[PDB]
Amino acid sequence: GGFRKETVERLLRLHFRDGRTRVNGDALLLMAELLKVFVREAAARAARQAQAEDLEKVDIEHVEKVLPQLLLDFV
Amino acid sequence: GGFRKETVERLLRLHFRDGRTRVNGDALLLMAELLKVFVREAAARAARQAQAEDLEKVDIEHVEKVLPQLLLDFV
Amino acid sequence: QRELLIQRLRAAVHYTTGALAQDVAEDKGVLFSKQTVAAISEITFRQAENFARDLEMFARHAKRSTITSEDVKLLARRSNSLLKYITQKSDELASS
Amino acid sequence: RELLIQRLRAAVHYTTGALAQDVAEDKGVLFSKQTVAAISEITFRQAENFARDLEMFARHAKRSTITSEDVKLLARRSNSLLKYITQKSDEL
Repeated sequence: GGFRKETVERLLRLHFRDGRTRVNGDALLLMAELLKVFVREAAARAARQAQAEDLEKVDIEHVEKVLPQLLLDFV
Repeated sequence: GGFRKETVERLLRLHFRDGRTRVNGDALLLMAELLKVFVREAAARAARQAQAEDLEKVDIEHVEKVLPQLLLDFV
Repeated sequence: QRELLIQRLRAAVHYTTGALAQDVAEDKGVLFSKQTVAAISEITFRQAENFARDLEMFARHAKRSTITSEDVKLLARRSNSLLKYITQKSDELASS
Repeated sequence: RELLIQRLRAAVHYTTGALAQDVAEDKGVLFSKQTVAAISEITFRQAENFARDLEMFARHAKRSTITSEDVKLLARRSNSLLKYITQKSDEL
């Protein structure tokens, strides 16, 4: 499973500041992998925080709690 | 008040992968001002948190509470 | 028509994010609510924006308008284990 | 070089403490000795992140000398910051 090349291309293109900017094909495949790693890390950290609170259901509070260090780790 | 240019140059060089990497004078002055702002922001955030708890004494737990957002606002 | 294209992109990100997150839910023995999945999709959408803006500025720093694998390696510069996987995921491509 | 690290840490520490007293006066607080030590250690450690990024950014531009361009990139997400440090730097 993972993000389609076209989804990543459209995502990046939507967010560029400069109309000149483009992404070559190899970088697109690498960014699809990096985005999948990001999602998996977000979900795994949120799940571990719920388990730390002895909970079966992961709530949006749990995502909010892990988000700061998640973002710092992907700088 | 602030960090001496010598301190900032040696501090950056200590942390380079290659100690022969050079840094010009303009960059050193910008980095001295950046580190001064970083210290003052860390101190102000920790103080501003201790005041939220109705305390005039700022303790290390207050630094710990504000650190993730401090780093997020600088990276 | 711009907003139709954006909504479709958001939907694509969401269902793929949700598919990936449920693999993790199973390995950990938890359930993600639909709002937790929606929150992770939205964070992922906004993190793609952070990634895109960095890649753009990294490429421009090297006087390029085209983003390459070298700019992606720079995104991963701080995690050797992540940089290591991306680096030799990258070198498979350049060999073909 | 036997004492370089110790000397840098001490110089960073006492300057950090001095700078924090301006904030203490402005907010009417007292920073504990351990709080100041914590802030100066965070600063020492964060300086490493800054330094390694600057070095890599210069190499990415095919330079072995870090310039203000590399600092601008370092501050790419803090335009208010970059603009203040540039203004304070020109106060020179």
